[PDB]
Amino acid sequence: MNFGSQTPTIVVLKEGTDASQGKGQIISNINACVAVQEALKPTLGPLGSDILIVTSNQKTTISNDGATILKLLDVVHPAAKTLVDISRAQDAEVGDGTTS
Amino acid sequence: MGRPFIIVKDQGNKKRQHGLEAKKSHILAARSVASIIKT
Amino acid sequence: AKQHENRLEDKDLSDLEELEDDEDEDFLEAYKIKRLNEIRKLQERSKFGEVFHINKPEYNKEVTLASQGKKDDGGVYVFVHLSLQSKLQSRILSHLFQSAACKFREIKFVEIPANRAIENYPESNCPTLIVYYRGEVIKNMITLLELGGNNSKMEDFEDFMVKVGAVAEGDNRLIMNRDDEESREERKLHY
Amino acid sequence: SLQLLNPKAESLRRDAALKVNVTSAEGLQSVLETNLGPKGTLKMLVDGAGNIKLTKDGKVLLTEMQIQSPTAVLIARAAAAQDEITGDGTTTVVCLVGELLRQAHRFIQEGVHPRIITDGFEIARKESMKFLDEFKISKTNLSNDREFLLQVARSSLLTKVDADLTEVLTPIVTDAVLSVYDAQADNLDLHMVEIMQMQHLSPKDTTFIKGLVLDHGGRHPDMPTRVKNAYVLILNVSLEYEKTEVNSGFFYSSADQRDKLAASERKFVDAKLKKIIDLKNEVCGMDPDKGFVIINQKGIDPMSLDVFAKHNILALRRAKRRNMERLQLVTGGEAQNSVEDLSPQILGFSGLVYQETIGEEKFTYVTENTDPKSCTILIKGSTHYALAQTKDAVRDGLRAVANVLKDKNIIPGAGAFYIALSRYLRSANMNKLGAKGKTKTGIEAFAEALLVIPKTLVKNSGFDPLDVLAMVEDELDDAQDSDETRYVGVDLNIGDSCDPTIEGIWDSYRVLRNAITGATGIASNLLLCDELLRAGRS
Amino acid sequence: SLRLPQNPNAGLFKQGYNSYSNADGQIIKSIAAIRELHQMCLTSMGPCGRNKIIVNHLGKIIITNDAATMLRELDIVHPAVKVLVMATEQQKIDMGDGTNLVMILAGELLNVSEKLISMGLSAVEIIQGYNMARKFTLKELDEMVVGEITDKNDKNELLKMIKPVISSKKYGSEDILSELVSEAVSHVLPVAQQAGEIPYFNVDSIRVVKIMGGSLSNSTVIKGMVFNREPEGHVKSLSEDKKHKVAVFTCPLDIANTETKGTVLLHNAQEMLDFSKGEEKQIDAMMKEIADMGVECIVAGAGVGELALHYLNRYGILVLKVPSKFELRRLCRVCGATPLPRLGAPTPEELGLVETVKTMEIGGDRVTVFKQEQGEISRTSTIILRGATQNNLDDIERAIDDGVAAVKGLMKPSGGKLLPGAGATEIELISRITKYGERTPGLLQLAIKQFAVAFEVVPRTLAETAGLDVNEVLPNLYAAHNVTDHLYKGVDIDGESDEGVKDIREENIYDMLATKKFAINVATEAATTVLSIDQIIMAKK
Amino acid sequence: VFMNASQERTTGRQAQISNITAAKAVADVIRTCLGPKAMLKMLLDPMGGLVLTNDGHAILREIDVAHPAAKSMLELSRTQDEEVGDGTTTVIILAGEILAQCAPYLIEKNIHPVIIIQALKKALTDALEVIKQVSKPVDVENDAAMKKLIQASIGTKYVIHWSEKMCELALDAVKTVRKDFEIDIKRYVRVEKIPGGDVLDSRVLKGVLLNKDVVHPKMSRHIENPRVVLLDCPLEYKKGESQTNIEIEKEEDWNRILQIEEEQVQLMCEQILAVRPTLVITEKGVSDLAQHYLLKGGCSVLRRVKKSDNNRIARVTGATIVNRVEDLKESDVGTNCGLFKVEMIGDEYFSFLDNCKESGLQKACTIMLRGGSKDILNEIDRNLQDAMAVARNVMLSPSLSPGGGATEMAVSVKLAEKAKQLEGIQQWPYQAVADAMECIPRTLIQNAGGDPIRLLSQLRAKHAQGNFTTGIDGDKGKIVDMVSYGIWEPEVIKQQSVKTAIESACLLLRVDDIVSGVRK
Ligand SMILES: Nc1ncnc2c1ncn2[C@@H]1O[C@H](COP(=O)(O)OP(=O)(O)O)[C@@H](O)[C@H]1O
Ligand SMILES: Nc1ncnc2c1ncn2[C@@H]1O[C@H](COP(=O)(O)OP(=O)(O)O)[C@@H](O)[C@H]1O
Ligand SMILES: Nc1ncnc2c1ncn2[C@@H]1O[C@H](COP(=O)(O)OP(=O)(O)O)[C@@H](O)[C@H]1O
Ligand SMILES: Nc1ncnc2c1ncn2[C@@H]1O[C@H](COP(=O)(O)OP(=O)(O)O)[C@@H](O)[C@H]1O
Ligand SMILES: [Mg+2]
Ligand SMILES: [Mg+2]
Ligand SMILES: [Mg+2]
Ligand SMILES: [Mg+2]
Repeated sequence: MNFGSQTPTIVVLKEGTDASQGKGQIISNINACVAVQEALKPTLGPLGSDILIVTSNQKTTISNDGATILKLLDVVHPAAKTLVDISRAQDAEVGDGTTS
Repeated sequence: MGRPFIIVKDQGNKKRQHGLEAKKSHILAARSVASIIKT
Repeated sequence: AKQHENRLEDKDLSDLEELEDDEDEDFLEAYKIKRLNEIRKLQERSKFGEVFHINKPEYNKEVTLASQGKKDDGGVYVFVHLSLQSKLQSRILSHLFQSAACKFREIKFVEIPANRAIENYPESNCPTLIVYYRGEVIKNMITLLELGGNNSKMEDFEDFMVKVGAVAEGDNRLIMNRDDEESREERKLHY
Repeated sequence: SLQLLNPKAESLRRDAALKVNVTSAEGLQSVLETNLGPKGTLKMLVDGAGNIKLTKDGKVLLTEMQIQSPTAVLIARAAAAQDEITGDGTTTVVCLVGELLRQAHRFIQEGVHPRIITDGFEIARKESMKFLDEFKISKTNLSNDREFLLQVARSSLLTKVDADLTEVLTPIVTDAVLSVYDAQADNLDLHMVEIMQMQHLSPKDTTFIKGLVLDHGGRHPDMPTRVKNAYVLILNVSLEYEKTEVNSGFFYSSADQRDKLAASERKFVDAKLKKIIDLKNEVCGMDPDKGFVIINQKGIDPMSLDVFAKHNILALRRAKRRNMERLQLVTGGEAQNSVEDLSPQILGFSGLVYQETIGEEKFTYVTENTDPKSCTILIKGSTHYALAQTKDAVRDGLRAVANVLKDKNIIPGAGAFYIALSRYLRSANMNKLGAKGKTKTGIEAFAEALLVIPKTLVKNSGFDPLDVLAMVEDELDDAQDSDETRYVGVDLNIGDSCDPTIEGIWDSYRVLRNAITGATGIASNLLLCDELLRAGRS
Repeated sequence: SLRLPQNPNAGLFKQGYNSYSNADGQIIKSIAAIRELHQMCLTSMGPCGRNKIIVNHLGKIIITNDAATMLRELDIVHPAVKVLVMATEQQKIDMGDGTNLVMILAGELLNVSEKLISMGLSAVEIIQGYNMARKFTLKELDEMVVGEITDKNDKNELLKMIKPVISSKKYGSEDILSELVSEAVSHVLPVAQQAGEIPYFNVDSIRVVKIMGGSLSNSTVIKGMVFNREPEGHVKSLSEDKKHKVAVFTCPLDIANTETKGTVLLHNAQEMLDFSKGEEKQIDAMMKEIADMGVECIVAGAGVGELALHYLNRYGILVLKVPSKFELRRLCRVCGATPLPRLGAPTPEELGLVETVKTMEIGGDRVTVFKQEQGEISRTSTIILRGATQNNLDDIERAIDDGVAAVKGLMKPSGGKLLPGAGATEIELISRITKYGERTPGLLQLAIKQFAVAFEVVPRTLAETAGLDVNEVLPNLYAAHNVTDHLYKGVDIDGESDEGVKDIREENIYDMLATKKFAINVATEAATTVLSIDQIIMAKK
Repeated sequence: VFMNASQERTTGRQAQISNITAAKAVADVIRTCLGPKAMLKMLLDPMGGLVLTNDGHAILREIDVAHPAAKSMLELSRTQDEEVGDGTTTVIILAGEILAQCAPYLIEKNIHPVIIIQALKKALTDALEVIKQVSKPVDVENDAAMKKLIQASIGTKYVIHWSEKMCELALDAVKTVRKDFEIDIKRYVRVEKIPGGDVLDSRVLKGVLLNKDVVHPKMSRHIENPRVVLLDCPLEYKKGESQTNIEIEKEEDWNRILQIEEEQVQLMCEQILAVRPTLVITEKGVSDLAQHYLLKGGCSVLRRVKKSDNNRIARVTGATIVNRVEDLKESDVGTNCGLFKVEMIGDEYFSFLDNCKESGLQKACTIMLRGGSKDILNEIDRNLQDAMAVARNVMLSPSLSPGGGATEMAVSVKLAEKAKQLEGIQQWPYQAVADAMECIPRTLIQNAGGDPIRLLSQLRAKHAQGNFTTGIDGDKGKIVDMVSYGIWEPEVIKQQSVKTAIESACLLLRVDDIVSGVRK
């Protein structure tokens, strides 16, 4: 009746699709934003420090505001892209307070 | 949390520096460029 | 495949008699004659059995030349000991030679003082263990930190003899293979 | 259910497990189908070593060719286990389980349960056991009919070898079996009858020797070759050197004391040789006419062989365990181990002892006994496979004829047993039986499966198997009304029925009994199994 | 006894084909495997539901707590799940509401039917059971209606319609987004004393223009549309003309060239001198006629040439490209003009009216605003969304698409009557079906009871997302229905929800009749297919 | 990186979902291996053998599952086999259902895995009460009822056709091992096999059965009254615990050393002949020189006998384990031996030792099996362990519970009735215990081919009104009371099934996460 020797079970999601349940993922998403937050922590204020970024194409780009710093760093994580979207939205609407 | 932890692409080639020791290499790197053209 | 070989390979002449009732006579007695001949060869090769305390002139006489043996390449391993009464490891290694001599009668165990061994030898390098075979030095061993040092045991010394090719791995005289009778008694009960 | 548990596994269930047991059964049946019968094909088996061994026995085919299927290994143990104790009926077990599975599988496809089908085989098997009591015939052994034993011997030998080997090897078995029967009526096959290999002129030159033949002879030239009257002596003591339990050095001090202690090696041996010389002094009369021979189970030192050679005593060393258990039966003497207590009563008797050698090997012949209680069958052969073919033929022939003397009954063969059970199971009233429900086809399945065996004999001859049973069926229809009890057969020479009573075709009793019992158990267990799987640590 | 015989039907279908039939255990393998994705739509259910981030293979990230948008991007290898996938898409394209109930009710019927198959009830009888239970469910929902609406014009009446739909997706924003959608529908519908005979409505009437930046409260309604485009030529007057006639041309403003390719042929130099002025006078004859009637705005779909743009700059005529063809006709609906691929001349009947056109930046980018006051509009509106992230504005668009899709679900049929929501009518159906199972003796009674148990997830899923105990508020809610007042009992979601009773009319939570009927039918048909199959045949990759 | 973990942590609800699915998968393998119409199972081990059986324990021994939750379910069969010896498949099939029914709640109604445990102990306490009430006592000395009690388990096996012989075979064997409280043990039950022969002539015979023959040919093959004497040391010359190392100086020493080797074996043989035994059974090997002078007195010498059989010979013949031969007396010599005889079988020789049959030490015996092949012997041998296991429970406990699922169905009805009066939070897991107890009759109806919908509905209607002994006939598939059906099982197997199944669920329900690949 069967076509062959054995029949391996189907994975519901595609092979290699990452997924997780519980409170661990939302903590990882929050910790991902805090990891991006720590880069812009000492930049805030008049006595703050600039950030030097060098992308894969080897073009130097120094900046103080968080609008173009986040544009240079191509963000993979969706939760960390939330800070990048509001920074460009704040840069597009007002133009101040992108780090705060 | 899993073993992969990625936020930006190509984390292996990108490496940060910080603290007083990070700024120390910058001024000392200028001495190598300055010392060549000092003579 | 190994189940057929374990009947003959993993049983000595004393253990081969256990299969007299189960296995065939011609199959068993054919191998017992083979193992009996091997036992007779070891008896003829047992020309030793106690520590050979030699003098420096005899050092050639009993060591290098002896290691040639019959020269049928009948080589003989000659373990030399550069003894020194002051050092702690030397008296430990001397005790191992006396114990190993009573068991391995085919291997020649040689001892000599280190002061009479090499011209002005460093005392810190003592004790020294040399292994000759067919006139060639197989192993120039240094002090026994490799073999545990002060905590050296008889089991560690017998393991070293297997590495240099002096004793076979599956020899029934080695303590690693010579399981106690109480060990085999428990295995048969729980089988 | 098994894939999420085990990451790697194989599972067949509810249709493939049934197809596997039937397909593997039909596959293994086709191998041994052609070998069954007298006109069957031979089968050689050559491994990677290159040796050759030729025989028609299904046990040799199964226990030499490695098999991977899980069904066939149970048929291999079943065919082997039935033959290992009985010595006959190997392929019959494979054909029954090979046919009963396919004959029941057609009804499993119809939708009948396997449980009630196997219930029909068991209650049908009990009917065959009741039928064996009425079908067998009593035979009294007091008559000592040698012609009856000759016909039984030709039943198995004609199947394995041709008529040229059967006619010359048949009376070799009959003369060996004629001495088995005695007043005690205790059968003894392994100790009494033996087989020995010997590369010689041809297989046709096999002869019968009433005494025990040995595969060794006299080492020294001066020792006598032929002896007219040789009184044997059994001694299990080892007359070479002994190493003596931890005993060590003969610490010698002077040079004269060295050889003085080396001479003590002879004193232990000479202490035992002197007892033989003291025994020879009692039987010293007629020394040129008579003789003396010593047979040892362990080795003899070559230094002591010269002692026997000077007194013209024949020496034989390193005998088997079985030969020491046979010298008392042949020569009539008694066995001895120690050299302390000797007597002339334990010495045997022999009328002729001679040796013949070929190449490097040498054989010792003993025969012309007064009242030999045992004997041997020295088989001659050309090649190694010729000995192996004669090994299986003599091994299966002695066991088949020996079972006739165990019981007081014998079963006629040539399909009479299977054809008789066919009419019995198909004509018996079912109300007498306790089976009801869907047991209608189970009686017909097992009854019809027995018919395939006697036509497999016809399939090797090339005739039409269905047409040569037409007159067989018509004969039994009139035989019941004619008031004449006769049993039909299947003669493959002309393609017509025959009578095994006058032709001499017979079969043992426990062969067909154990065959159906072993086959019904294996075939029933394979039908009830509905799932196959492999799992374990490796 | 080492290697198997390898299933001697291996001569049949290739190794890539996998059979997973029954008896072997297909039903047990399937109903279970899909429990993982059943919890996905269950957790994303209700006003307190959790949105799910789905990153496709291209990298376009989306975050939506629906079911149709999620399962479209999920590459699912399991075939039995895919029956539930496109069955949910049917709800999206047709009604645009209820994707979630479908993924939940269809999966729960398979989950709750574990008891029927495990006990040993026939699969054919289960299909007949749910079909007869489906018919009783459709007939019984008509009697529990108390929201028979006949006006369907005013804005306050839509508060019982749009706000329950918007309250599900992003519950925090109710009054603001409902004002945008309700004010959009009022601009879409025409001003008339009695508009009947099934007036036409389509989802393409209300469009969504996403602008980056700005709080959600600062949004506003625009009667026209807003394009991210750069005007050319001049600045507008913005109050001087008071009204502007807008011509929309399909073909570009240029000299009429043929489809077959040609070139310039000149036999002598006399034509060379006049060729420079001939092209200028050719367009001038066609361009001067357009300016006589006062067409203050021209829209050409294809690329406009520089020669045509130069003549229009001096007269002060607005130009616009609008390359896409779908959005070109929506601008015609605003002004009330027809497309004209012919140049011809402007006629008064075919030309529309537009009040004013003004240009500014809303989120930093310059855009063109077609807002008009006191003008006549017909089936056109837009909602300018202001938000902090593009990822959040994508969900607001689909929430508005589901909101206006419900308006299509109301006005297209003769009646889109309301029902009590918030876990009110679902528990009523459990009592109706429980009484219906005892009326018909037979072996199918077990299927009727288990069909009612599948409706239990609707109340408790709101309680599970609310952080409440299911074993307290759910059995307490049954005591409230003992006995109008008993029909308006529902599930409360608040810190004071220990009592478990909240009146529906205080906040006016309601659901549609046609949406639940189509959801129950597609859910039953989805469960009918999964329970009817026995063999599933795969293939390589 | 961090420690060897965090590959893919299955946490939350999905971890327990895999365990319920994994625990259910173990029962699905042997779902058809229950009832009288149960199917057999051939498992392929990787060494090269084969195991043909339907017992759930023997099936789960050979299988190997790479999952930690399913392995705890695997070990429950060893709990049942090494406690009673019957009902191993009943243990595995019931637990699966208990874990499965409790699952709905764990997955959906969110009852925490501890409240289910508290509900099950009260169900366990009530389960023993109703199982104690439903069971009726039975007389232990009634051989007519004992034969029907023993063949209850044989009916679910292949040898139901030979049940008339197996009950007589098992009853005689159990009474032999039974000691006059009434403690018995199967270590002396010899499982020696003989390939081939018919099952009808197979019979138990009082005594032992060796695989070896006599050494010397002149030994008596037929003795009327054997007198057995057990020896532990070998008859060879003992080298001793220390090296001898004899320094030989004179020529008259080496022949003396070889002569005392002959005199020491004479000294140990002559003192054995003080009592004049007929059969001398030595544990270790024997020498060729010593057997002759034991034959001069009339003894019989055998090869080396493993002491597992000598301990059986000590209880049969009444002899004692003796090593020191100098302390050999006449009191410790075995006696009252029935008969000695050696049969000829082509496999190996076989020496028979029969007993005179006429308190003291418990007597041993050897059960002869004459099957069709090797697998038939191993199949029948496990049936005797399953059949003889039933005979121990009736002696240790005179209670007798009804079979055919009537006992477990009685647990289902009382737990279902009492669940209504148990109002509270424990009501939902307490009511789910009855849902699994009604499955062990459901499996019988599925294997019989009937419809379990109307049969179980007819069962519950007649169980409250008709009687407490109602059950399903596995062969016919109709409702037949166990009193008229005449098949009964012990109550001890029902206790271990309910206890082991519920106690297994309490362990597995507490599992939160699964982390694989930590260390060895
Ligand atoms: N003269 C000032 N005195 C006190 N605080 C200041 C002054 N100038 C800037 N700040 C503070 O510094 C913070 C960071 O400003 P800055 O980083 O320069 O702007 P942005 O973050 O927009 O780039 C602001 O929140 C502001 O309150
Ligand atoms: N010459 C013959 N004529 C008729 N029948 C024969 C003859 N030789 C053998 N047979 C039949 O062949 C069958 C198989 O014989 P045998 O080879 O002894 O057993 P198996 O084939 O099982 O090894 C027997 O039943 C016997 O009746
Ligand atoms: N404030 C509230 N109080 C009570 N119930 C609410 C409230 N807001 C939303 N709900 C309920 O949440 C449910 C969400 O349903 P939803 O899945 O969005 O509907 P559909 O499946 O038709 O899209 C609605 O049925 C509604 O009754
Ligand atoms: N003839 C029968 N009819 C109905 N049920 C039976 C019958 N025999 C055994 N059973 C049921 O099968 C279960 C297991 O019995 P058995 O097969 O002897 O044990 P095991 O499961 O260890 O093989 C028992 O609980 C009993 O209720
Ligand atoms: Mg700033
Ligand atoms: Mg034959
Ligand atoms: Mg909605
Ligand atoms: Mg049982």
